[PDB]
Amino acid sequence: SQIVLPPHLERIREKLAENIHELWVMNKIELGWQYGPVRDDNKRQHPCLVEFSKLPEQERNYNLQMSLETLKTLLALGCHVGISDEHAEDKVKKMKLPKNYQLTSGYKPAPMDLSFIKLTPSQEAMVDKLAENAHNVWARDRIR
Amino acid sequence: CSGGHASNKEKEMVTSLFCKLGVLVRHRISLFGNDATSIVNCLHILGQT
Amino acid sequence: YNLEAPDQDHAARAEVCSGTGERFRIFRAEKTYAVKAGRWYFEFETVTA
Ligand SMILES: Nc1ncnc2c1ncn2[C@@H]1O[C@H](COP(=O)(O)OP(=O)(O)OP(=O)(O)O)[C@@H](O)[C@H]1O
Repeated sequence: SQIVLPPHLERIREKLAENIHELWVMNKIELGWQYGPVRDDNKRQHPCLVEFSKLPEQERNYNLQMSLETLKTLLALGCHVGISDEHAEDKVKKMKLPKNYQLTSGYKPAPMDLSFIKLTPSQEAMVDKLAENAHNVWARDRIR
Repeated sequence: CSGGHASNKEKEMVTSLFCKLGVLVRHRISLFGNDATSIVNCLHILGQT
Repeated sequence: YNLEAPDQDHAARAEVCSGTGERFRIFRAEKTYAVKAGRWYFEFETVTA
């Protein structure tokens, strides 16, 4: 609660959330996932496959809240962040992906992170810490 | 393990100081009045450090 | 968004983590077996360090 969010992070967060929501829809697509109304896991139908616009607003709210909580924890661990350049934000340029590996969503998910992308051991440890922090929040929810 | 952590920037500037001292001692030994041996020992221990 | 992380803060346990308030248990032979003369030997096997 004491954490305050910088304006670049507010402006980035909404499309960050919709893009990551898409990222899970593609991860389950490549896991074998075909859309349906009912929420059954065994039958393989669930309504959340759809885009953020047709995404139910209550799951959308939890997704935006968990994005906000993740970034606030990231600031709460003392890791500062800034804008490197506007070009890496503007460009989403990628070689075209097959329709089998793509959904009806137009923009291709993955950027061109082939070898340049890298996380130092401190980044990997912080990823770990975010993992048990999210797990602890979930555990408190189940305790409640 | 408690302390004694020499800073990375501190090590950087220690290496810079060693390098500039090596540049200073170079080509200028005759000016020094036999303390060139003391300067050699200083550069030596800087090398070990 | 190049996130600049703080340097990894190294923490030393330094015997802080410990059970209860009792620190060490001392094991000794009976007082009647005290040696007043002679040359004696016994072994102590260290299961852990
Ligand atoms: N915090 C959450 N916010 C939104 N949806 C969630 C949340 N936690 C779980 N879900 C949803 O509930 C379902 C449970 O799947 P989830 O991804 O959590 O793992 P799982 O492998 O099915 O295992 P588990 O039974 O442990 O949840 C999924 O449909 C998931 O989207």
